[PDB]
Order: sequence, then C-alpha cells, then structure tokens
Amino acid sequence: PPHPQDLEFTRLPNGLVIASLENYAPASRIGLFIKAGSRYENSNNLGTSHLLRLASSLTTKGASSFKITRGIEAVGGKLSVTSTRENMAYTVECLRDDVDILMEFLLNVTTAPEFRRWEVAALQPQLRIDKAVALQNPQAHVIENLHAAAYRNALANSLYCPDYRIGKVTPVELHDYVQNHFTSARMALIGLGVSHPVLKQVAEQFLNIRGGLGLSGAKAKYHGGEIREQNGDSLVHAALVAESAAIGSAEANAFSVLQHVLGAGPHVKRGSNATSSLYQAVAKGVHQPFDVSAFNASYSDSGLFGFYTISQAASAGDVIKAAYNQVKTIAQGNLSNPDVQAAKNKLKAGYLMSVESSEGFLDEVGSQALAAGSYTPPSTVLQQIDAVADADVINAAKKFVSGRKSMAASGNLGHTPFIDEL
Amino acid sequence: KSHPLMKIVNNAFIDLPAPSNISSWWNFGSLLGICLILQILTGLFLAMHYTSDTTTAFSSVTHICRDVNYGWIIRYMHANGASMFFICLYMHVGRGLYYGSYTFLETWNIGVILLLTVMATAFMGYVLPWGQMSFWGATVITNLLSAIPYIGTNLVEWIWGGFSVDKATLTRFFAFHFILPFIIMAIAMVHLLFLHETGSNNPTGISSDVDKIPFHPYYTIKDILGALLLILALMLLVLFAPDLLGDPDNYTPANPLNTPPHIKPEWYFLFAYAILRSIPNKLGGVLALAFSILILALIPLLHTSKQRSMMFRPLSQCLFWALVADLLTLTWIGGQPVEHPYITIGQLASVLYFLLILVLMPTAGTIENKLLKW
Amino acid sequence: LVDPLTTVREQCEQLEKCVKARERLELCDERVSSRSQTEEDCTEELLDFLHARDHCVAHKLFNSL
Amino acid sequence: LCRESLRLVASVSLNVPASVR
Amino acid sequence: SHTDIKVPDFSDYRRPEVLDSTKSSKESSEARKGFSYLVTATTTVGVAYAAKNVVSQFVSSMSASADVLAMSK
Amino acid sequence: WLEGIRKWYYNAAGFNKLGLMRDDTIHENDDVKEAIRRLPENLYDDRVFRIKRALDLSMRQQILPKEQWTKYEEDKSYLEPYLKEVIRERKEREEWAK
Amino acid sequence: DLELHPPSYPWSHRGLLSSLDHTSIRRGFQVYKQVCSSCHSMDYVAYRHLVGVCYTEDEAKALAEEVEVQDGPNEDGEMFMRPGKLSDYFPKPYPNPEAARAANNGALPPDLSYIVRARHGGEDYVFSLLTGYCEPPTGVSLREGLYFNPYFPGQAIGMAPPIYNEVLEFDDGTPATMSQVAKDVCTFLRWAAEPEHDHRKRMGLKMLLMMGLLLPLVYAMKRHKWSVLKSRKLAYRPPK
Amino acid sequence: RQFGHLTRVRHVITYSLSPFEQRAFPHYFSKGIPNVLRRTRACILRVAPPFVAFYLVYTWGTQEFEKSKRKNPAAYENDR
Amino acid sequence: PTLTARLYSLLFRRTSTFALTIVVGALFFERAFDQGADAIYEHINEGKLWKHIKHKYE
Amino acid sequence: ATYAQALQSVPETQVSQLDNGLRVASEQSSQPTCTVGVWIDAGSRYESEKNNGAGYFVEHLAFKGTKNRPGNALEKEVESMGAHLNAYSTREHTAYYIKALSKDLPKAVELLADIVQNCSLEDSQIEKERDVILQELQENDTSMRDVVFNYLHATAFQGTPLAQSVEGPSENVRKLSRADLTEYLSRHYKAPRMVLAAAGGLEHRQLLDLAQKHFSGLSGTYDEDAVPTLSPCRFTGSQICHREDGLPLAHVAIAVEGPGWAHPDNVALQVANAIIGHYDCTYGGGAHLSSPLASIAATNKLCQSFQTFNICYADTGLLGAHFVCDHMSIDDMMFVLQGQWMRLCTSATESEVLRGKNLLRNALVSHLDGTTPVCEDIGRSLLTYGRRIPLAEWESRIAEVDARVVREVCSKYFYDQCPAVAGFGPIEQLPDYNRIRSGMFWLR
Ligand code: HEC
Ligand code: HEM
Ligand code: HEM
Ligand SMILES: Cc1nc(C)c(-c2ccc(Oc3ccc(OC(F)(F)F)cc3)cc2)c(O)c1Cl
Repeated sequence: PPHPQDLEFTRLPNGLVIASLENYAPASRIGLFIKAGSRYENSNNLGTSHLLRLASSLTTKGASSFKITRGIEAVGGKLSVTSTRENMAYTVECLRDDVDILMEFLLNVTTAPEFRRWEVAALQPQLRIDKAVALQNPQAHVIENLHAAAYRNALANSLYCPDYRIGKVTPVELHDYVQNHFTSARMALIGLGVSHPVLKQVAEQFLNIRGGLGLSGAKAKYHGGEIREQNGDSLVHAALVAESAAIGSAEANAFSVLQHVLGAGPHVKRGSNATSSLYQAVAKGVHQPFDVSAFNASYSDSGLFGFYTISQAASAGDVIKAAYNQVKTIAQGNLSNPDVQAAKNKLKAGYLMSVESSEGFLDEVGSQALAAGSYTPPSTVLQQIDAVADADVINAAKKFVSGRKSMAASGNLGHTPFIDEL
Repeated sequence: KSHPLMKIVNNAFIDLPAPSNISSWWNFGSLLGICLILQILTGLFLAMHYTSDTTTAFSSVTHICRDVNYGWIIRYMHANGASMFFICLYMHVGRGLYYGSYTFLETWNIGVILLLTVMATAFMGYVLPWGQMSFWGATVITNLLSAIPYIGTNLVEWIWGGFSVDKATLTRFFAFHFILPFIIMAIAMVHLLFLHETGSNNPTGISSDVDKIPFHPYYTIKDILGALLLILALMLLVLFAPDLLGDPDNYTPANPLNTPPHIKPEWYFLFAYAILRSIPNKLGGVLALAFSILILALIPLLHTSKQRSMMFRPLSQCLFWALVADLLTLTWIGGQPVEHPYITIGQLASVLYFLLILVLMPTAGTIENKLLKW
Repeated sequence: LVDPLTTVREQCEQLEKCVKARERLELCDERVSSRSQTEEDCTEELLDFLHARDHCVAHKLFNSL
Repeated sequence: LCRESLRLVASVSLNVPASVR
Repeated sequence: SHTDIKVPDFSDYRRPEVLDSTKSSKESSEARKGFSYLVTATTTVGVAYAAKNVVSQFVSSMSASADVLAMSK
Repeated sequence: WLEGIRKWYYNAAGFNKLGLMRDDTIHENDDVKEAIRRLPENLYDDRVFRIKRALDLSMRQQILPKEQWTKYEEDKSYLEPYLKEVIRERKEREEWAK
Repeated sequence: DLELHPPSYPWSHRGLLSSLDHTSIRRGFQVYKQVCSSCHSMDYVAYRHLVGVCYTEDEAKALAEEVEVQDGPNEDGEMFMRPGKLSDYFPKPYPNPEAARAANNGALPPDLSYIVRARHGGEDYVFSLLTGYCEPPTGVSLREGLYFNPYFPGQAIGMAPPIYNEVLEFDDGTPATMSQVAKDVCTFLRWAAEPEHDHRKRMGLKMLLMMGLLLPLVYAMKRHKWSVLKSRKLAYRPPK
Repeated sequence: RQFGHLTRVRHVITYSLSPFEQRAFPHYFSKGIPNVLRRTRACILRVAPPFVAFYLVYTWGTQEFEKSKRKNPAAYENDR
Repeated sequence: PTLTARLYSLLFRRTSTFALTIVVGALFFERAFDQGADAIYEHINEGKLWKHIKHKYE
Repeated sequence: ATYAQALQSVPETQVSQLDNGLRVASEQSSQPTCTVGVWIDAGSRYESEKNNGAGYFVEHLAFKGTKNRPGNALEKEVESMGAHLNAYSTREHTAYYIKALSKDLPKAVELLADIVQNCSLEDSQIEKERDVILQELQENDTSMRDVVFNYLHATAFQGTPLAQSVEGPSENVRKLSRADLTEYLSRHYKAPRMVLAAAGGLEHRQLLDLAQKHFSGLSGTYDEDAVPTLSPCRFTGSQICHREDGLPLAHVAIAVEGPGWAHPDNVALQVANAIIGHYDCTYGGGAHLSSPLASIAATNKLCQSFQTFNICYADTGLLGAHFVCDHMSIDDMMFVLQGQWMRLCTSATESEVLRGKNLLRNALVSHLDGTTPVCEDIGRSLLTYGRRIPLAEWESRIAEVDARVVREVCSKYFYDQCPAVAGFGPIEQLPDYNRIRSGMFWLR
C-alpha cells in the first residue's frame, strides 16, 4: 500500500476551521460544513433551511444557474447538500484535476447567492415534492413528530418545511438566513484529496466574510409528551424516548454502548437477530411479524434515547410494553460483562466501518470540526469506548426509565398505549 | 415557419385509434375517396378538350379519343371509374346495413345525402357526350318531375331552359356536373368529421375501445393493397372490356326525331327504374322511385334487435341476402323490355323490397330477441 | 371464281338440325303457301334454320380466308 | 410498497435523490 | 407470483433461421432484414414505373394533338 | 317446444364460438352504459376480457375450439339485474315529469 | 318482332391479347373506298390516320391527291376545289341527310366511323349482315326498295346487297371473294371505330404482368406488418 | 379520443413478436384452406339460397320470355 | 453472408443508398420490362402489325 | 500530483490459486477494517425449468447454521464479534461476504468456508424458508421496477435460461425438496468455479494460507461430464405489455441486445449511456441539465424518473432504458428517448462525448471507494473477465473513445435493431411495436 498521512488542521483568526487529508486518491472530495440546520429556524421563518437546501444552483453572483449545473456536469462533478437538525454540509466531488472549478462554484453558492424572486418563486413547489418523496417512509412522520413532542424552541423544528409555509418563503428570508448563519464562527472547511496550502489560500481570500453569528440557537428546552397521527396503515410505528445527554460528554458513550446492548439493527442478513436484547425480549409472548430497535440521538445541545416499535395493528400494546420491561430490567442491573464486551465490539467496529469510505470520513471530520475543535483520531474513540464502565451503562438505563418521556406514534392506534398507560 | 401544427390534424389519419378487427368491408370508404379523386382528376383533363355546345359536343369526345394524346384512356378511366364508384358505393352502403353502422345517425344521413349527390352528378355526366342514350336518358328521366301536380310541368321546363332537353340544357348540365364533385368532397370531409367523433364500428357490433390499434401502419398498408385491387378492376375494364358496361346506342349522335328501341338508364340506376315501372300510376311511380332511395334515411328508426350487428343474427342475415338478391333481380328486370313475364316479376320484386325493409327485417329482429330472452 | 362460303353452307346444312329445320320450313311452308288468305309466313322457321346453319358456317368459314 | 423483514439527518443534492438518514 | 408469468412459445410462427434457442440471432438478422426490406424496395420500383407512366400520359394529354400537328407541317 | 328453438337459435347466432356471453353483445346505449358502470370490478374486468379476446379472434377470423364455447346451460345473465333497475329508475323519472 | 342474333366468327383479333391484322385493315380500306364511299360517310377518319397503320405516308398522300376536296375562300371570296392532302377527312357521299335519303328511297345510310360500336354484336353482326342476305320466305312480301336480310331487325333492309364476288380487286392480289371481302372491311371498320385497339391490349399485357408482380409484394408487406397482431397472445390474470 | 383516454382495462397481458423475428405467411395452406372451408360452411346456407332463387327466376323468366316471343301452335290456326 | 444479408448492409441499411438503389433499379427495371413485354406482345401477335408488314411497301 | 499519476499509486490487486482450484484474491490498503468473501459462478441461468428458484433457497438457508455450528451459532459468532455478514444471488453470480476488523480476517475466512462447505439444510428449516420466500414473492409483485425488469428478461430471452427469474416460479418454491438443493449445491459449488476475494488491511499471503487451511478441505476438483456448460441464450425482438390501469404510474423498459461481459464495446456503450444519462423529479438541475432527454423530461414533466442501463451477461446483455411516468406521457417519453439513440448513432457531437467520458471516469473511481466495493469488484472481475483490471487500463480504454467510436458503436447496437419491450401499468398509450420498431431507424 501507499503511505498514511496526517489529517492536517488550522483555525484562522476568525474561528474558521480548515482541515485536509491528502490521501492521493484519483478523486477529490471537499465539504464546507455550516451550523445552519433546523434548530436555528425561528418560529416564523420555518422551512427556510429546507428551501435553502434545494436552492443550490440558483443563479449566484459569479455563476448563472445554467453555468453551475452545466459546468459541473461538463467534468462530471457533483454538488451535494446535506442538512441535519443542526448542520448544513455543502459537499462537492470530482477528479483531482478539476478541484479549483468545483471549489469555485462552491463558494458562489455559499457566499454569493442572489435568490432572484422569479427563480425562488419557481423553486417553491419542489418543497411539496421533496417532502412528499421523503414522507414515503413512515419513519419520517414518527421522527419529525418525536422532536416536536420532545423539544420546543430549536430542535422541535422539522427538516422539511411545514405545509402552510410551502410557497410563503421569501427571497429576503434566504438572504437573511444565509447572512446570519453562514459565518466564519459557524463554518468548517474540510478537504479530502487536496493539499493544505490551497484550502487555506482560498479560505483566507474568498470565505472571509462577516464572522459574527448573526443569530444564535436557543438552549434546547426539553418539554416531553406525546403526538399521535391516526392513519390506518397495515402496521403501526411508535417511538418512545427520554432525555439523554449531549455529544462530547463521556455520558454519551454510555448511551451508545447501552444501544448496542439492546438493539442495533441486522448484522447478519435474514437472521433472527439472536443477540439483540430488545428483539429477543419482545420475541417471546407475541407470535407475529414485528420489529423493535434502539433509538439513540445525540447533538451538541442535548440528546434523545429510547426505542422504536414497528408492531402489528393490535400487537402495539404488547410490543411497546414488553420492550420497555426489558430496558427496565437493565436499569435494575441485569448486565453481564460479556454483554458490555459484545456491545463494545459492535460499537468499536460500527464506528470504524462508518469512516471506511471517503463519504462518511468527511462527514465525521466536518462533524468534529464544527461540534467542538479539531479531529479526534479513531484510536481515541476506540479507547473512550473501552473507558466506559459497566456502571455508566446501567446509570444510562436508570436515566431513561426515570427520565421525562417523549412518544410519537402513527398507524392504526386503537390498541396503542399512552405514556401514562405504559 | 414549418406549418408544423396542423399536420397535427392528421391525428385522424395516423394515430387515430382504430378497431383491430374491421374486415375488408371497411376498406370501401377509402376506395370511394380514390374513386372521387380519380374521377375529378380525369374529369378535369377531359374538360380541357370537351365542349358543351350541341354542334360540337359529340365531335369533341371523339377528338378526345382519336387525336388527343392518350385521350381515350382518360375518357374510359372516367366512364368506367363512374361504375367503380357506384359498385364501391353499394358495397359501402351494404356494409353499413349489415353491421348496423347506420346507428351513427349523422354520418349515415350525411351518407344518404352524398349518395344522392353522386347519383345526380353521374346522371348529368352521361348527358354530356350527346349520344342517343345521352339525350333520351335525360328526356325520359327528367320528364318524371312533371308528374308532380301543379308545378312540376313548369319546374321541368325551368330545369331544361326550354320545352325539351336541348343545347340550353346540355350546357348547364356540364356546368353542374363540373361543380357538384367539389360540393361532394366538402360534404365528405363533414361525413368523416362526424365519424371521428365516435371512431369506426366493427363486425361484432361490440364496443372496441378495449382493443384499438393505430391506423398507421396497419390500416394504411391494408388500404394501399385495397386500392391497388380497385385499380386492377378498373384497368381490366378500361384495357380489356372498355365498352362492357356501356350502351352502344350512345355511339350514334342524339336525334330528337327518332327514339331508340330500348331506352334505359345506365346500370347503377336500373333497380329504381324497375320499381318505378312496377307502379302503373305516373306519380305513384315517381314517389316510389324516391322512397326507393330515401328509405335509407328511415332504416335507423326500424332497428329492433338488442344486438347491433347482424353477425349474431341468423334470421336477419337471410332476409338481408334476400334483399341483395331482390336488388339483383330488380336490376335485371330493369334492363329488360316491359313485357311478360317481366312485369309481374317486377311487381313482386318491388313489393318484396319494401316489405323486407319495413315489415320483415324489423320483425326478424324482434323475434330474434324473444328467442334470447331480450 | 367460287366463294368458300357457298361451299361451307352446303357442307354445313347436311347436319341433322339443319335438315330437321328445313323440313319444318317446307312442312308449314306448304300449309302457308297452299291456302287462301291466311296471314302468316314461315319466317320464324327460316330463322330457326338459318341460325342452326350459320352457327356451323361461322365455326369454320374463316379457315378458307 | 413491501413488508416482512424488519429486524435524524436530511439530505438533498443536485445529482442524487434525497435520503433520510 | 409475477415469476409464474412465462412468455408463451412462438416456435409455431417463427422464422427458421431464429428457431434454435441456443443460437444467437445476430447472424441471421442481417439477412432477415435484407429479405423484408427487399420486398419493399421492389414494390417501390414497380410503383415508380407505374407512376412515371400514368403521369407522363396525363401530361402528354396537353401537348399538341395529332389534329393540331396535322397543319403544323 | 320453444325451449328447443331457443337452444337451436342460441347456437346458430354463434357468439358462443368466441367465448362471449349474451350480455356482452348488448347494444351500447345510455341505460346499458350506466348498468355497466354500476357493475363490480370482477364482473366488469371479466366482460372486458371476454370481449378483448372475441375481438382478437374476429380479427384473425378464427373461433375457439369446440370445448371453450359458451354453453346455453351455463350462460350467465350478469348484466340483467343491474339494467332492469337503471331502466325502472328512468321510467320513474319520466312518470314523475308527467 | 322476331330477331336472329349473330354467331361468333373468330377473328384474328378476338382474344384478349390478339391485335388487329393490319394487312386485312389495308384491304378493308379499299373495300370502303371502292364499294361504300359512295353512300356511307366515315366522318371521323382522315388520310393521315392511315399512315403507320396500313399505308405509308407516300401511299396515303397519293390516296389523298386522288380526290377533289373543296377549300376557300380565296382573294375574291369564292370557294374552289383542290386535290386532297394528308389532313383531309374522308369525303362525304352527300351534302346532308335529306339528300342522302332522297337518293335512296327515303333511307339514310348511317356513318360507318363508329358503326361497329354503335351496334350490338359489332363485326360478328356487320359480317353476318353483309353476307347473310337471302330470299323472303313464303308469306313475306316487301315494299319496293326493301330487300330481305334476316340478320337486320325487322328483316326489311333498305340497303341493296352491296358486295358480290369480285366487286373489286385488291392490291396484294388476294382472292376477292364475297365472304373474304366482308371479313376485310369488317376488320377495317373495327380499326375505324377503335384505333386504340392494338395499343390498348399491349398496355393491358403490361398492366397484367405489373399487377402480377406488385399485388403479391404489397400483400406481403401488409402481412409483414400485421404479423405482430395476428401472432399475439392474451392472458387474463385477475387476482384475489 | 386517443390512446391514453379510450377506456379502463385491468389485468390483461399481451405477448407479441417482431415482424422480423417471425414468418409472414405461416401455415398458409396447412391451416388456411380448412379455416376457409369452415367459414364457407358457416354462412353458405344463409347466403346462397337467395341467389340460387335468383338463378331459377332468371333462367325461367328468360326462356319463358323466349316462348312468348316465338309463334303459335295448332298447325292450322291463322286460317281455319 | 447470404445475398439477402449482403444486400441489406450494402444497399438497404442507409436510407440514402436505399433510395438511390430504388432509382437505379427502377431505371434498369423499366427498360427491361418495357422491352421484354413489348417483345412478348409482338410475338403473341406475330405477322399482324405494321412493323412486321412495313418492309413490303418501301 | 495529477489524475494520471493517481492511477499509479493504486495497489495492484494480488491473486493466487490452489491445486484444488479456488482462486484467491486481495487488494491491500492500510484500512483498519476489511471485507472478505466468496464469489461463485452460479444462479438462475445455470438453473433449469424444474429446479428454478433453488439458488435463492440455498442463499436463504446458508446463514441458518452449519454442521460445525448448529442452529443460530454461525449467526451469533459473527454478530457478537461485531462484524457484518451478507449474501446475494443473481442470474449469473452468487456471493457470500463478511465485513470485519483487519485482526478478525483469520476468524472471518474460517466461517465463510463453513457456510459454503458444511451447510446443514435442516428439514424443519426448509419449510420455514418456504413460507418466507412465498411472501417475499408477493412483495416483489408490488415493486413495478422489479416486475418490469423480470418481464424484460422473460420476453428478451424467451425460451432460454436467462428468461428465468432468480427467485423462481411460485410452484417450485412450494415443491423444492432437500434432494434438489443438495444436488444443486454439490454440482455447482466447485473450487475452480469460485473466488475468495478480500480488501482492506491485510497482506495477500495471510489470506492464501487461511485458504489452504479451510478451503483445501472443499471439493477440490470436479467429475467429467457433470460440471455443466452454458448454452448461448437467444435474444428475441418482442413485447410484453401488462396492462394494469389501477396502478398510479406506468413503468416501461426497452432494450436491444447488449454485447456481453467480454466485449470491449462495453466502454463506448457506458460512455454513450452516460451521455443520455438518467433523471428523477428530485434532481436539482431541472431544465439546465446537460442531457437533452433529462432537460426535456424535466421542463415538460414527461416522466418522474428514467435511467439508461447496460445489464451484462456472458455472451449477451440488455442495452436500453427504463422509465416511470404518467399514463399520458409514454409516447413522448419514448419519442424523445429513441430520438436520442438515433441522434447518437448518426451525429454524436465531440464535446458531449468528452462529458460522458468524465462522468464515467468519476463513476468508476468514486464507485471503488470502500472495501465492500473493491472486494466485490475483485470477486466478479475474476468470475467474468478472468482477471482484475487496473483503473489505469479502464482510463486508457475510455481515453480512446471519441465521437466516431461512440457513433460506430451505438450505430452497431441500436440502428435498425429490433428492441425488447416490457411495459407494466396504465400503458394504453405505450406505442405499438410496429411504431417503436420504426423509432430505431432514421430519415423520417
Ligand atoms: C348505293 C348505296 C349503298 C352502298 C353501295 C352501300 N350501302 Fe350500306 N346502306 C345503305 C342504305 C340506304 C342503308 C339504309 C339502312 C336501313 O335500311 O335503314 C344502308 C345500311 C347499312 C348498314 C345498316 C346499319 C344497321 O344497323 O342496320 C351497315 C352496317 C351498312 N350499310 C354498311 C355498308 C358497307 C360495309 C358497304 C360496303 C363495303 C355498304 N354499306 C354499301 C346504302 C348503301
Ligand atoms: C365525381 C364523380 C364523377 C362522376 C361519377 C362522373 C361521371 C361521369 C359520367 C358517367 C360521364 C359520362 C362518360 C361517358 O359516357 O363517356 C361523365 C362525363 C364527363 N365528366 Fe364526369 N364524373 C365525375 C366527376 C367529374 C369531374 C370532377 C369533372 C370535371 C372537373 C368531370 C368531367 C366530365 C366530362 C368533361 C365529361 C364528358 C366527356 C365524356 O363523355 O367522357 N366529371 N362523367
Ligand atoms: C362519396 C361517398 C362516400 C364516401 C367517400 C364515404 C367515405 C367514408 C369513409 C372513408 C368512411 C370510413 C371507412 C369505413 O368505415 O368504411 C366512411 C364511413 C361510413 N360511411 Fe361513408 N362514404 C360515402 C358515402 C356513404 C353513404 C352513402 C353512406 C350511407 C348511406 C355512408 C355511411 C357510412 C357509415 C355508416 C360509415 C361508418 C360505419 C362503420 O364504421 O362501420 N357513407 N365513409
Ligand atoms: C375509421 C377510419 N377512418 C378513416 C378516416 C379512414 C380513411 C379514409 C380515407 C382515406 O384516404 C382518403 C382518400 C381520399 C380522400 O379524399 C376526401 F377528402 F375527399 F375524402 C380522403 C382520404 C384513408 C383512410 C379509414 O379507412 C378508417 Cl377504417
């Protein structure tokens, strides 16, 4: 093989992170990560993120809507946009000989968008599409609700524009949103397959715009509670979670391990998920098609943890309870060192695999770069997994069973329990 | 620019949804178009040399045959073309009767008009060369109108422009003969305009929207073949038996002083000539002869079977072929002199025609239903 | 000089139908000739004959020409 | 859509369909 | 299942050259097309002959008749 | 007896040779069109196929093998009960207008 | 009120591809010019018409100059005769029907241009008429000027039997019999009434061969196209 | 009315084959002639009796027109 | 390759050459047919035409 | 540090063999995780009318425990150690593979050899997977993409094995017994007809000695006239039109006979397919898209998704396209598509080729990013091409494709060729075959 390289790193005067692995691939992959997800949408300018996501390649200052679309396609590049409830991630791909063109079109899209009334008005009904395409998966319903039940100010906000707002987003609201949240103190420039001098040189020259967070998020006041969309699908989807802890604390790790103890997902194609604690617990009173798995969300501000039930129509009452009991008798303390040592492998491997391909890697480098300061190599993560004791896990399960509850259900909910019946 | 917009009016010649199962009896409309266009084209070229004056009208046609280059082929294609038209017409009307297509009332009634127009055209056409049958055909046919009480006698003289079929008539007949074709071609486009509202019938009589196919490429190639055959039939007549369907008396110039022995309208009219001669009364004859053609317009009101087409209708099937055979009989009877036994065969054939259509065919349909519990 | 026709007629009116008709010609011809003031002729019979003869005549006269 | 084998981060782009992680 | 749906057997109607379900059609297509496109091309030729002839007749209809050529001398 | 003639005629008409039921041949018409709309998915879809196959046959000019012919005894009058109503409702609509 | 129909004499030009016999036309012409051109008009033929049919141009022009035909008017406004030329239409036996009848006991000898097509039976009739003259049967008398011919209708023709043996003598020197004359003049009269006759039938051949060739070819194409539909297979697959 | 808008058809499958992959005149006489003969058998007694009847009436009324045109018969009659 | 197969790829494949073929072929055909069937007719009616009896009168 | 040079620094995939046949294959990077797995020339093309749907049955049973690891041990051993175990069947291939940590490679390789060789095939388990699969066939029945693609196969390769689905007719599933499966297994899973591929953190020869350890013990050779040969499958210009109106949208697939894994044209055909490209309503580009079909489709909503394809098999393939659309847009979508094919065949502009080339270049490099990708490439490359191929060679082959080539190549496979057409849904508009066939030639 070739010779492994140091993921270089810098932090310009105005707080702007820059990073660049130069792994001499034939392909070059560049992200500009920005703190501008749903959390920073106020109670008025909703969906403005969602539209902003679709709005890549509307005419900019230096390049026309045409030039952008055709120019990248002329070298077979790609300009993707990836939003979380916290972060937007404008990410390009191309051959390592075209890097400067793709870099160029990237800066226009972020620093210099015009948002022309007649283009932005023409784009609006795509919201209708992109939303409906995504709410095919009944999960999206449930998860969207769950945050809106759990949290209020910031993270209750959906990734997909609400109904009433489709059409109503003004080009002023984009100008405003970009101006306020596309700032040096909220941005990290990540590069894979590119040398550090040029990523700096361009960042200094063309990304040095006002570095003053123009809005800040709230502190994510957790509420708690339940949202139930009765709608007659064959199955019933329902999620139940409780206030977990944020990412970057060693208490997060304990929830991560607590996850792979309970339920991760399939590891072996077509198996019965023999090792999955939750699936196995709910495997046994109920004889039908069903599913359950451990929900673990963790952001900078806060976090969620619990389980997700895809039960039958009338098996909802059984599956949701039966699964809950199984987590309870972990909070009570039935956890052999073998079970923690298995989960620690699942997680250790699961992480290591999830940065294998360039695609995940860049999302983690940019994730760390924004979330907190500089890159934390895999060894330290693998070590910190080991660092988590067998107490912290049972204390996480104790924090769940005791903690404030959030439930989001949708399906035929006739035989579905409520938080007070649970 | 490209004129690209109303070629897209051949959404009713190319992507037109047609039934999959229309038989060769549906090939006939197209042919009738070919007949019409052919007739027009040859007619025009004949008009380049003909003259409508009594002094030169015969002499012109001869000059066309003898000295005008290929004038004879044109002249005979025209005259036999007239027959092929009428064959195609009677096949085409039959199809409609058998398969019940007369349910498309507009298309049908426009049809019944067209027919009259074509009869009228061709009648005048045959006067133009001013032969013995050309004259006496007109004298005898036209005069029928003066059977109409009070006015007819004046009306006939108005038609003629005098007291006899004369030079005054021959000229206008040419004039009208030239025009009507076009009125025919206009009406035809309306005839289609209404048909395409519904699309074609088919031999079953059963709505074929469940199973349609593009007119093209299927029915184009079917129709090209079909035209080729008509062209064969025509060219056989023209090149081998050019006087087969013609009367010889019309090769001797007209003479208002000496009447031919067996005066008879050209073949496609003989059926009605017979029905006319059945009735002893003058007016009765005329009204009968009228009904004999216009009863086509009544037909749709006499439909009774809950099935549209005769395909699944045995009784009707027979009575139909009885009708055709009776027409063949009347056609024969009309060609013969009015002597025994032809006058009685005439009577019975005539009464049989109307009896079939008005009494028996509707009854057949009724009984037919009673046997299926309809 | 002699005409091929005037031979072929002779040779044709041998055949049985010609003589049979010619017979009927004489036979009623008598009857028409020998009476007083009856009003017919045997024209019909003449033609009956002539037809029978000339069908034949035509069937071969043209070989001589 | 199917059923029977069951055992957030939004994403949209310019060349890919949208995925819901 | 939709995998019960087996295409029926057309070997009753096929061209000989494409009967062997273990033999590539690519050889014979060359000649199969040629053969059918031939029929077309001939039919066109015949029709061209036929058309050329009826046109020129109808044209010649308008040049001086023998009646008018008589006096030309 | 009538029922012998009926049997004969039925087989003479010879729609059966195409695997068509009597009520497949009925003359399309407002009442019929309506009755047909009221038909249930299966009964409708069936009729569609019976006719789609009968037309295809007619085009090829062939018929069905003797065995697959529609049989007098088995010939369902599927459209009858629906139409009779459509009619009666319209006769009521007219009576009332009088 | 009785009538005898002609028989079917088989002419060299009878069959559907059989042409006229131009030698016999040539001879037939002389029969007209000698025997009938003195009572029968042939108004629609002219000497030029003969050229390339049965005579050369020189022969035909020599046939023309043989006749005095009127022309004019000249400088003084007066009509004058001149020898014929190629473009002259065969001269007329009389000035008009009244003269023609007054010369022949009231009966008008018809024009022969189209007589072959103006009568049922055609040459099979004309021949039969010309040779078929015979004696009135016991019972039949006739007016003066009428001769009995059984092929004519009413059997009382006003034409004197116009051909007997050696009524003329032909150029090529054929036996000028009676029935050998009638044959030739009938063969001529056919051409007079139908000059297209040879050409038409040749076209007919080309048409037959052509349809021969095309009509299967087209049918083939039709079948090539319709194959798709004629071969197809339907399958009803409702579920539950 | 055109393809797309004609009518509603459910649960039907059509299999077809390229004109170039198949024979133009398959089993032409093999299966043609019998099919033709069946077809002729089907209709013949519906079609032909009316024309036969025409043929009878034709020849009859014709030869019968010829009788009445001919002559008279007692052998004596126009006198005595 | 068969004759059909060579004919396809040499003359029928390109719609340009296809048309040219029809033209060339139709010129060639025309004369052959005309003269062929003219000859058949002339034989069928041997002796009878002015072209057969022309020589005698010159 | 150029693209041309970047192709040099790519690890040359190392490949060994065994006396007993099993080719061993591996590409080394310094990846802390790796992927390793078994690739086999077996499936529904080698299957036959009576045993069709068995390769799917075996694939189903393979992870339900071996002899040396009964019940759900095979499962738990892999689950608990963290790693991932997957498998798939196709018409011409079958693969079972594991994603693991580098250190686990030795343990991993062991389990695969056990899954392949010592499979239990419990008689109680067969009837358990019998009810599973019957329900997995009802699932596909409502996935118009899968249905249309199987139809396309059925009518494209009618009368041959390729026409067969991988899943098999619902009858066979219900009547396949152990006897059939065991036979299939022993008759088809032979060591020379197999490859052991892996990529990530590992040194070639560590694998090879693990292969000698656990795969020397596999059926090492074959008997004489039992190991089968593959008959060429005839491609038939034809149509199959499942008219189902109650479905919201019409799916259609149309394709002409592809060249086959072997043929070098498969580069200029990939370049060409890249030019016509692919699309769905969620693409950002809209009207400004470079592919005229995509931009036309987008501005006029001719379709809500369309993709070109080159499905490759041994000595043939399917080279065409597929679209999902509204019951009235079918003709137009078709017209534009065929239009593009004929446009390529007869005039293929120079730069638009250069666009395709780069899209393809991008495609293959950014396709081989991971271990699971490259392991799978290596696994099949050997089973089809006979070797693995350097990106530096693929590049050379791409760099030779220009206008004149793209045309000669497209003209070769498209121009005046009978296509095979599968249509599923409200397809009353879908053009007649005789019409579609005329869409394949020019100078109208
Ligand atoms: C000198 C007088 C004369 C000559 C010579 C003569 N004809 Fe006539 N022809 C007549 C007259 C008078 C009639 C009157 C017919 C009638 O009885 O009404 C007649 C009648 C005919 C008719 C009868 C038309 C019909 O339908 O019955 C034909 C044909 C005819 N001629 C042909 C000829 C031919 C051919 C020749 C010589 C080759 C000839 N004629 C010579 C005076 C003549
Ligand atoms: C549309 C249907 C037509 C029919 C059915 C028809 C029918 C006829 C008939 C039966 C004749 C007598 C032919 C004869 O005995 O020689 C005739 C003569 C004639 N027709 Fe027509 N004709 C039609 C259209 C036309 C048209 C459109 C024209 C001119 C534009 C035309 C011009 C003539 C002329 C000039 C003659 C006299 C020459 C002759 O006697 O042949 N006809 N037509
Ligand atoms: C110049 C005269 C006519 C022309 C050119 C003509 C032309 C056509 C054509 C082209 C068609 C479509 C093809 C077909 O279905 O056969 C058609 C249909 C029809 N015509 Fe005519 N037509 C003429 C006269 C008539 C007459 C006289 C009638 C009735 C008395 C008639 C009744 C019909 C009917 C009922 C149909 C459609 C029925 C079906 O689809 O089966 N037409 N006509
Ligand atoms: C349903 C149906 N519809 C139509 C239109 C046709 C049809 C009708 C006419 C066709 O050719 C024509 C020939 C002459 C024409 O002239 C005129 F303008 F005077 F008319 C017009 C058209 C060709 C096809 C058909 O064959 C069927 Cl089956």
